[PDB]
Order: sequence, then structure tokens, then C-alpha cells
Amino acid sequence: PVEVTALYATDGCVITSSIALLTNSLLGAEPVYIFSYDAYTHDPTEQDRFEESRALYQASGGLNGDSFRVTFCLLGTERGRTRPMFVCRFERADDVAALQDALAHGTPLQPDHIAATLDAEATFALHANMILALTVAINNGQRGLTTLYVHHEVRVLAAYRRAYYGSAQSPFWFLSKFGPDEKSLVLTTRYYLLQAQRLGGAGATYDLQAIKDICATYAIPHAPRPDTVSAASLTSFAAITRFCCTSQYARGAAAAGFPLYVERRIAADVRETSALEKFITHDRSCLRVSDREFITYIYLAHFECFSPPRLATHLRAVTTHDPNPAASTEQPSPLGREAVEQFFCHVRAQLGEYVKHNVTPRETVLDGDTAKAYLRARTYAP
Amino acid sequence: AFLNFTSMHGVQPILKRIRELSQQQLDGAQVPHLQWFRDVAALESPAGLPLREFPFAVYLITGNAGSGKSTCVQTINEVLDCVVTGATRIAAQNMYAKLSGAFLSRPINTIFHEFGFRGNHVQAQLGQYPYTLTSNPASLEDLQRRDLTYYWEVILDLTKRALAASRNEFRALAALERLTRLAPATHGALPAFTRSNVIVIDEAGLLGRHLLTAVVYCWWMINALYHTPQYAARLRPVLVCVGSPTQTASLESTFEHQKLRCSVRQSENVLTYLICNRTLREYARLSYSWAIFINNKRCVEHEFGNLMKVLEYGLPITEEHMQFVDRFVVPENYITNPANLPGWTRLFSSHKEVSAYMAKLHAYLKVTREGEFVVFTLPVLTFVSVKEFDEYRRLTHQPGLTIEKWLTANASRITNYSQSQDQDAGHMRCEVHSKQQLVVARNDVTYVLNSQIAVTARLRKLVFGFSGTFRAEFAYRFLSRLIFSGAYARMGELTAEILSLDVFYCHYTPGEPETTAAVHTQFALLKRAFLGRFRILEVAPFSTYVDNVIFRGCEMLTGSPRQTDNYTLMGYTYARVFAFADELATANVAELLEEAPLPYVVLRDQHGFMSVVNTNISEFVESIDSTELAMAINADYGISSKLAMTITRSQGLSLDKVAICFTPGNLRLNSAYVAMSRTTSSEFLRMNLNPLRERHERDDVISEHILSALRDPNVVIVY
Amino acid sequence: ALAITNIILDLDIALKEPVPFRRLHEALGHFRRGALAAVQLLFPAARVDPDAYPCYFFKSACPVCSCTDKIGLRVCMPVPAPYVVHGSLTMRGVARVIQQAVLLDRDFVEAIGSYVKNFLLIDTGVYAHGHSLRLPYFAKICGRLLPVFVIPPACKDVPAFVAAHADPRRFHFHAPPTSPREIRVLHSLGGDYVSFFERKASRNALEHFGRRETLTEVLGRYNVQPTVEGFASELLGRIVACIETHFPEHAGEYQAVSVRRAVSKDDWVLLQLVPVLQQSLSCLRFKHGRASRATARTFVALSVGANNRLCVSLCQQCFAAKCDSNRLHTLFTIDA
DNA sequence: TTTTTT
Ligand SMILES: Cc1nc(N(C)C(=O)Cc2ccc(-c3ccccn3)cc2)sc1S(N)(=O)=O
Ligand SMILES: [Zn+2]
Repeated sequence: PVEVTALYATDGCVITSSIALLTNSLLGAEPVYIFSYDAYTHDPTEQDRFEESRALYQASGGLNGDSFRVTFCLLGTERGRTRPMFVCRFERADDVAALQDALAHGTPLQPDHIAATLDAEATFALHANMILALTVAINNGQRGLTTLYVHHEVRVLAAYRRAYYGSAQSPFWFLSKFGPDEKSLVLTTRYYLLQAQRLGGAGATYDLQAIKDICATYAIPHAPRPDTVSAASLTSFAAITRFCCTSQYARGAAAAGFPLYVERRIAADVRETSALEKFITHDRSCLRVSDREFITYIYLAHFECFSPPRLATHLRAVTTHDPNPAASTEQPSPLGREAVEQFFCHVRAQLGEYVKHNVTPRETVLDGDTAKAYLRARTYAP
Repeated sequence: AFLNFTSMHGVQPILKRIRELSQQQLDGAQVPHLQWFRDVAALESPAGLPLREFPFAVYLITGNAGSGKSTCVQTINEVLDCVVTGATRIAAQNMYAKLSGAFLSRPINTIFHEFGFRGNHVQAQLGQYPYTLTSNPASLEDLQRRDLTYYWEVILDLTKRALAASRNEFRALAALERLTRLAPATHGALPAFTRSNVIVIDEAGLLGRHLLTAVVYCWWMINALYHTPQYAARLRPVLVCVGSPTQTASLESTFEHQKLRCSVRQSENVLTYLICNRTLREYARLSYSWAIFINNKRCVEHEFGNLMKVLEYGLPITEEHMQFVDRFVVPENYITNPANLPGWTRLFSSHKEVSAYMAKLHAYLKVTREGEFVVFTLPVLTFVSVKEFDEYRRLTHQPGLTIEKWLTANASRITNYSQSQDQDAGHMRCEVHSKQQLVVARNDVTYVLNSQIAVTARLRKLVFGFSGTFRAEFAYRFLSRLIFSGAYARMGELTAEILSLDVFYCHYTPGEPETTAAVHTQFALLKRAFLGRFRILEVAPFSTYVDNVIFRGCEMLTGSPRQTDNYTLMGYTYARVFAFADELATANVAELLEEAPLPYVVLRDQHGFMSVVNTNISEFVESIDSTELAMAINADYGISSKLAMTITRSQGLSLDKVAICFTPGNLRLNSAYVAMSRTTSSEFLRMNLNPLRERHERDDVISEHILSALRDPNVVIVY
Repeated sequence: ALAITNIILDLDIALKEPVPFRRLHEALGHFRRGALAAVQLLFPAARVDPDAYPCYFFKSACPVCSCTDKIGLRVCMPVPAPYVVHGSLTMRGVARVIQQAVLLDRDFVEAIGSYVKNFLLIDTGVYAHGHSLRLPYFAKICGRLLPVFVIPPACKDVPAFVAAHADPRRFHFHAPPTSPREIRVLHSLGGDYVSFFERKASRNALEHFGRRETLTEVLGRYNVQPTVEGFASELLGRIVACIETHFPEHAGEYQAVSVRRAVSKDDWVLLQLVPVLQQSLSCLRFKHGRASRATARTFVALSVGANNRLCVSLCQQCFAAKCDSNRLHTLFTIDA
């Protein structure tokens, strides 16, 4: 019963090929190529989740279940980053043999394997409302889909391209927008698309650049690639899929630690930032200083807390060297404590110590006739 | 990698506020009904128009240019439902560039397109009817009625066009069992305001206050006729206005039809309207709905950043600032002399000044015979009609007016103003060719050769070749066309591999295949080819085009006829293409365009691909008798030099190197701040005088408002 | 030139709405408390008992304080013995200390806080040389400054305190101090950049951006030990070459001039360029008549700029209406 | 002085 969320992209227009697959028509059906997948079982602590996930993603390759319900998806919006297209059951020995082969290596899944395994009880149920809306619109399940395919092709294609808006963009687009590194290309594509919204958490509201930065600081050990294939030597999806499936950031500890590390990093970062912004907002609200010195404080404080050196130390304090949460090498961050130690506690104190800190006084002592002299010389006459 | 960190973790509170601002259901009675917009159509004058509140929300994202406000928009687009718009086409394309550089963003259009602005609305009397606000305190209803009376000649036309179009649409689907979410997909070409309630307007300070209400008003329109699911959910628009409040202004132009004196007054932009109006700052609750981005990234200079801080925040001008900006002052005759500061954009505070300087620059580049820019002459025409200037002269209460006196000022109001009043040109000579019932006029506009020019209006590029150096699916076809035009044996050893006495110069087959499959067959081949032979042995331009070109003088000899992008002026080939000849009034001038060969100017993009473009045609329709009729259509090229411009237009786009020419007496510190902030580095900045040392009219009213916003616990500051 | 003996602060209060007099008098008592704390902090060897030290208050006429614009206040404090304050900047610093000390006492902010739109009360620009301050018992050409009596909590002579507001010495900057053995002259309080925010920001600037060497050090590279006329000599030729190319309509005017050192700030050396005798140098800009144009002065300004390179500027001071009268303007800055 | 929307 292991459930897999899979993102695929055929050779050409994936929408037309997918619709033809749903209609069981042998006209256009490019073997489908899966490139990113999230496997989960209905349920947890952080280490309980890590053990469950490490069990899920078999280190040798593939998954560990006997029957697999796989929900294929495309880049689309319903704000969801993907959109499901068709769901397939895999209970027979031949079905799971094809799924393990296509999930651990990357060999495309032929139309036969999928077409013989559509969960018609649910597959055509996912897009049934789209069928109804198309019927109503053109007026002004699978037999209905075929009939609507025949009647007005242009509107069917336009509807299936507006929904699932991104569909297939380009092989090069994925290598462009999901980092040049293999770590990014596998892990960030898994999280930002098929793992962010499902698992919830703060990462659901974070952007692609932020998630790529988090992946960059997820610096797990890097073993060399057995075929020494470079990440930029990829042209079609048969290369990206092969790179991702036979990668060692995809079938084990790293694939299990990334979702937990996203949550951990954000929690540590917000703990320090939110503390620093509490201090910032309070001091801003109660400053009562001149306009120029106010701007000087606000810029100075934002620098003194969020300067490039302080930020570098903080990001090196959250960088991991292992995905196991109980064996993590991340250590407490010095950002807020250092910022409070130098700038903030001292400003809270000056809030008549302010005079002692900012007085630099020069009082020259003149005793004798020189006092009388200085008086008449520098004061209005008696 | 650490640069994004502050934005990444500070945009989240912004995102966690826009969501509740967009998911707040209104009371049933407060929702503007369809009958409201039905009555608006019935109303003729904007006087009996009933006081009607149109609910809306705002979230203000403000800051210096280079703040990074674009990162906030990026995060919003990928997380929230939103319709991203722009105040100018350039700003919309800039946002598209910066949103498609991270993920997918649908084609970003202007807010004007979103609320239905069309061609005839461009020259419309937008300031006619009066209003004595029954106000102080000004009710929101009164403010909205003022902004609708301001735009009566636009709101009324939009309402009439939307209403009298008829009803199907969502009304149909909603009754599936009596699925509107899948309605915009199945029923296409539907307005984009029917699928979201978060409207992001970038550089919204370029829009006047009249637009704010207008947008909200229009929103409700497009959600009432179509009976959108958001209208059934009783949601209300939230306008995320992103822009710089102290580096951007909006101006209103009115043309008096007897004095022929086109005047341009200053106006209250959306940002200033929202920040400085006590009624809007309370209804919209700007305190809990304001984000100021505070960091200027492209500033590696401490003193320059300090100067930007004092100018933007209205801080007192001290002696030290005067001494710092003293190091930029260079004489008046040094900036204006074309021999100095080559490649530096020069800003003036008058369109006449730019028209003088460009002519002087052309004189310099012609007399000193600089082969870098072979100055050339190119025709631009105009087409007035006898009936138009007969009836309009009749209606202006003055039937005596010469055509040249008609073109005394309406030349600006006949096309894109920016280049129209900032171009050196000959006298627009006209003779009476009443063959197609027209008065034709013709002159020529002098450009420079091979300069980084910019496209002003919307043009249709037709790529003909690639004029780039050896360094380097239809794009793959064009690359195949390039290869079609593609030691002595050692690089030849790898050349014989391409072959499958230069080995490439022995035998060949047409480089560009026709079918896509054959193109891909020959694609990997040519891709590996250059990598191998060129590796051994790159500055000479690999000039390769689909057709042989001969640039005699400036016009090229392509035999076969068949805005943000920084293009390069190349030459005026004629090679009449039917692609640009989509001519269908317009046909009366189409016949003359067939008669007189229309020159198509050729431009070179950043990559180096040569592109032949179409011309531009624009109408003048304004009148006083409420009779908008097509008077005159102006056929010209619509290209800008990017070498000299006005300070006011400089607000829109950032510049590399800047020399500012300041006119004394007209010194406004906001103009100085805008002019000085267009360049990243203070090193490459020269100026006429010192704006800090001379008498300057400073208007520090919005500055204190930002300062009080920076002094509020509920305003989110992002570093 | 003279020594300041009374702390005279100009309190410009902004109002959201009209105020009751009792609230104002209580706020003034709180202001007295805060100012006396600030004074005992600034002058540490004095003895300011904050229940007997006389502070004097004057309000501008605008009972019901019919104030629609501002409550014009003037606060006069005797400088405690044996101190005397010298310098415009020293009293500027005293004013900043008092201002940031009165917005610390919770009583003052609790009393007047709901009324003051901008919490800034003290103006610090009325202490420069040549700047005037309206005396109490005088009007404006709209409000005769009249005393408002805030008696010290433990004042042992009330009639004396009342008949102390009428003595001009109590409200004059350089009044005679009212048998002196010792006298301590507070003549410097650091400067504008001694605020912790200013001192921290300056230190962060050096760490992150770099050191901007002072004018003297930069000039020392070009064999100048401040002598400045020594470099100004050779600089005159370059400046004249610049003007007789870019500004030629007055060319033959600075052929023979002698640099006269006039103003010396540690980052700004201004040398006048008077010729040989009273022939004035025609103003380079804003072309005037024969006599009007020849009513201007010229200066040369050496400063440090860019990547620590000595920047030389030509500047003018014109005596005509078209140019800012008696204000210094810049024309070109050249490298050296 | 003063741009911009199709
Ligand atoms: C040592 C230092 N470097 C600091 N940086 C990186 C900055 O100012 C960066 C900056 C500079 C200018 C602006 C701006 C932008 C528009 C209008 C006014 N201003 C914003 C941000 S701040 C300090 S500090 N506060 O320690 O002295
Ligand atoms: Zn002068």
C-alpha cells in the first residue's frame, strides 16, 4: 500500500500523450519517464520518521512495499506546485517488477504496463469534473473522455494545458531552475514539488531559491559518480531521469534526512531571527531619537545582526554532515547571542548611562585671577 | 547565497498576512451587486452617480530601487494565488524577467490591460467633471466617487462595453447541480481578474490615485457579470502595491483645444494616496499592512549610500554631504560637449534640452567623421485628413488654424511622447495628396549607426541571421541555418570527423534541414563539430544569415523579403515583408505605404541576432465636443537612443553611467535624488552643479510618512 | 567669542489638540526633574539638588491654552557653579543630552505624550554664531513670551523665584555669572558622532568598507606639511587650463592670482583667490552686467575623495540676487 | 520641466 507521488515528462507534448493514454488509444503514447518521486505510507517523532523513511527508500535501490499506488503528476496549479493526472495500482509481480526497474534505474515505463493498470475507479474520477465542464462549455467516463476528444480537440487541449499549466516546459528548464548540482536536481525537485505541501510545515510557504539554499547547506558527504557523468551532460529527459534514479541522493539516508533538515534549519533560523526582530521592533518603537540618528540606528542594527560575516557563521552552524537526526553535526547558532551581547544589551542599558557613554567631556580648570579674567572677558559686562 | 537570507525569512510574515487579507469574507449586503453596474451604465453624467462603497484591501510593499522588493513578489507568485501586473510595459517585462528566472510566471501584462483599457481610451478626457467633496472627514464613498468622476470617460466606457456585450460564462457552470474552479480553464480567453483576488501592481507609484479606486471598481465588475466563485464566496480585492514612494511620480496631461497649450501637472500616485490619506490609512489599516524593504544592494560605496539615505528619508543636508557631492561637479560645457563622457547617458530637465543635445551629438559624430557611428537619415511620416481638421477646427470655436500650427504641439500627442519630443528631426513637410482623401506629411529622423538603442512601442521582430562572434526547436533550425554558411590538417583531423585544404571546405550538404527530425539529426553533429575544431583554433564576427545581405552605406541588401531587450541599430533594409504588412483610414494609408516603400529598421539584440522590425502607427482622437474621431495616424519607427533622456523618464529604468544637467531655479531635490540614484556606483556619475549647494525646493511630506512608518511596531521592515 | 552661562532651550511643542494648563504645568515639573538629572550628569562636580535648583519657564501666548499650532516654550537654567560652558557645539551637546534625558522620565511622556505629535522638543540650531533667539517678555511679528511658574518642590524662597524671571541675566546666553575660587570651562562634549549609534556605525564602516585617509595624510603624500599654498600654486595652472577651455567667456581673469588660505576644516581647505588690487573676479556663472558680474569671490577647495585621491574644486561666492547670496557654490572638481 | 496606458 506504499503511495508514490511521481512527476513525469514524455518526449514531446506530455498532455496529448497522457490524454491518449487515458483514452486507451494507440495513436500517441510515448513511454513515460519518471524523474522525481515521494513514497509514503499512512501513519511519529523525528527519528521515527527518519527510520520509517530510511526503510521506505531501499539503500540497494527501489522501494520496500509489495503493492504500490502511484499517483503521477505534472507541474500544475489547482497554490499547489504539481497536479495529478492518472493513478495506477501495482499489485501483480510483473507490475512491481516494472515499477522497481523504472524507479531505481530510470528505464521508461512502456504504455502497456501503465495502460493495463489504470485505477479506473479513481483515475477517470480525478478529471471527471473537467470532463463535465468541457461538456457544458462545448455544448454552448472513459467513453465520455473519448467523445469529448473527438468533438472539439482544440478546447480539450486548451483546457488540459490551462489546468496543469506548466505541463512539460523543457528538459533544460528543470536543469536550470532546480540547481546545477545533482543534490539540487534530485532532492530539491523532490521537496519543492512532491514533498513540500504534502508534509506541510513552514517549507510549504518557501520559494524555490530558498529551498535550493537549504539544499546547499544540506552538505552531506559526496561520493563520486560511478559513471563520472556530469550534471551538465544531460540533454533529454532520458538523461535527467537516469541521473536522478541511479543517484545516491535519492534512495537512502539523504533522501530521508532532507525533509527533516528543511524543518530543522527553518526552526533554528526563525528562533534567532524572530528574537532579533523582537529586539528590533521594540527598540524602534521606544527609541524617541532624532530622525538622522533613528536611521543610523535602524541600519546599524540590521547590519549588526544580519551582516555577511555573522550570516556566514550562522549558516556554517546549521550545515549538516549527516542526515540522521540523532547523529547530526549541526550545532547551536551564535547569531542572536552575539548580536545581543554587543549591540542590543548595551542599547537597552543606555536606555542616563547614555550620557556616560556619549559625553567625551573637556572641562579646563582655571583658578585664581584667571577665573575673574575669563568671566569679564567672555561674559556681558556687569 | 547568504544574500537572499533576510528576504527569505522576512517575506514569510508578508505572506502570512496577504493570505488572511485575501481570505476575508464580506457581509452579504456589502458586496457590490450587478444592478449597481447596470445603473452606472444608465447614468450619463457622473453627478447623479449614487454614493457606493466598493470594498477592497491593500498591502504596501515599499522601498528604494535595488531594495529587492522583487524577491517579495517572487515569493508571493509561487505560494499565493495572484495576478501580477505592472504600471508600465517596461516594468511588467522586468517583473516577467525576474519571475521566469525562478519559476513559471504567466505572461505579465499591465494593469490597464487587466481592467480592459483599449486603444480609444488612450486619448480620453480624463479630468473634466468637477466634484465638491462632502467631506472633511472624507468618507471612502466620496473618495471613490471622486476617482470615478475623474475617470468617467473611462469607467463609463468600460462598464458599457462589459455590460452591453450581452449569461453563460461561470453562470452556466455554477448550476452544475442547480465546478467554477475549472471554469477559467475550460472557458478560455476569460479576464484574468476572474480567477484571483490578490492583484500585485509593481511600480504602482507610476499610477495616479484615480486608478486605485478604478482597479477595485473594475475588479467587482468582472466578478459580477461572470458571477465568479470568488463573488459567491464574498471575497474582496487586495491590492499588493509594490513601488518606490520617493523615487516615482505620476503626472496628468491636459490639452486645451484653443490655446493649444498642453500642460502637465503633478498628481497623487497610488502609493502617496494610500500612505497620506487618513481615510485610506484607516480603512485599509496600513499600519498592519505595510512592508518596507530597507537595503540597497547595488551600493558598494558608504558615502554614496549615506547620501541616498539622507535624500530618501528627508534628513538634514549637512556640510559633509555638500563636500561629498562636490567631487562630481563638472562644467556645463563639459557634459553638453559630445566629445566628453562617451557612452554616458545624459539627463536633462527639459525635452527641448534633449532635442538640442542630440542634434549637437549628431553634428559631432558627423563632422569628426567617426566611423563608429555613421550618422544616417531615415524617413518618418504623418497622415492627417482634411475632414478631421475641418470638423475639429469647426468645433474648437476657432475655424482658423494652420496645419503646421496643428502640428505645433499635437506632434507630441500623436504618438509615444518620449521619443516624439526627444528626437532631432527635419520639418514635417506636408503636401495635399487627396488621393485616398488625406493630407500626407513627411520628414526624416536622424539616428546614429550601431548604437545601443531601445524599442519604445510594441514591435514585431523577424530574426534574419546571427551577427555574433565565433565565441558563441525553431531556434535549432536557425542554428542549422547558421551552420549552413559554415594545424591546417591537425584541426582538420577533427574536421574530418565532422565530414563523416580545409576538410570542411571539401564536400558539404545543405546545413539546415527542413523537417524537425532531420534538424535534430544534424543538430548534435554541428554542436560537437565547433567544440572540437574551434578548441584548437575567435574575435571575428561569424556573420551568417538566411539570405545574403550587402550593407551598402546603411541600407542593407537582403534580397529575399521573407521593449526591455537592449537592441543595436544596424541599418534600414527595405525588403518589403508581408509579415509587417498586416495593414487592413488605415487602408487609405496602407495604399500609400504600398506606394512609398516603407523602410524597416534593423536591430541587433544582445546575443547578436539581426532582426527586422515593423513600423509604428498611432492615432490622435481628443476633442472637446465629446466626439472622439480618428484624426491623424503617425507612421514612424519608435526607437530611442538611450544616450540622452529626461529625468522624469529616467525614473522608469536604471542606467549604467550618468551625467546630469541641472537647470538652476527649477531644482527639486526629488529630481536630484531620482537622477543620482539611477546608477549603481557613485564613481561613474557626473553632474552640472551641486544640487545640495544650490537653492532646491524640497518636498519632504511623504518622507516623514515613511519615517513614521519605520517608527511603527506593526510595519514589517525587511533588510 | 563669549562664554555661555545659561542653558537656554527653545522647546517647540507640536499639538494634536488644545491642552489643559494643569497638564502642561505638571509636564513642566517633570521636565524640570529630567533636565536637572541631565545637568547633574553633564556637570559632575556641581551640586544640583533637584528640588531647589531654579529652572525658569516661559510660554508663548497662543485657563484654556488656545493652541492650534504650537506651545512655544523657553527653558532657562543657570549653569551650575563652578562651571561655564564655552562653544556652540558644547551647548548643542548639552541640548541633546537634555532632550534625550527628558524623553526618559516616564512622568513627562505619560503627561504630554498623548498630545505631542512629534516627540522632538528641543531645537539645537539656535546656538550657532550669528543665530538669534527670541527673548522672553517679547513678541513675534503673535505671542508675547510670558513666564509660567513651576516652583521647585523644596524652594525656600518663592518670592525670589518669582522675581527671578524678571532679571535679564536669567535668560541671556552670555550673561554675567551670578568671589570665584575655581572655574571649570566645559568647552567640548566630543561632537555630532559621539552617539553610541554613530561610534558603532563608524567602526563598522572601517571593518566592512575600508579606511578613508584624512585630508592631512593624503596631502602629506604630495609633499605638503600644513605650505598648502605650495601645492595650490601648481594647482592653479591646471584649474586655469580647465576654465579657459570649459568656461572661456571669462578667461583672462585668473592669470595672476595668489592663493590666500581662508578656511581650514580637517577635511576641507578653502583658499581664496584674490588678485593683485580690489578688482573683483567676475562670477563664472549666471552672466550679469559689467558691475554686477564683477562682484564675486573665488576659492579653491582641497578635499579627500574617491579612492583616497586629493580632489581639487573651484568654488565661488557671488554677491548678486540670481545666485544664492553669500552661499558657496562649486563649479568643477579636478583630480590631483 | 514633467511620462503613460493600446
Ligand atoms: C558599514 C555599513 N554598511 C551598510 N550597508 C550594507 C548599507 O547601508 C546598504 C544600504 C545603503 C543604502 C541604502 C539606501 C537606499 C535607498 C535610500 C537610502 N539608502 C540602503 C542600504 S550599513 C553600515 S552601518 N549602519 O554600520 O554604518
Ligand atoms: Zn554669481
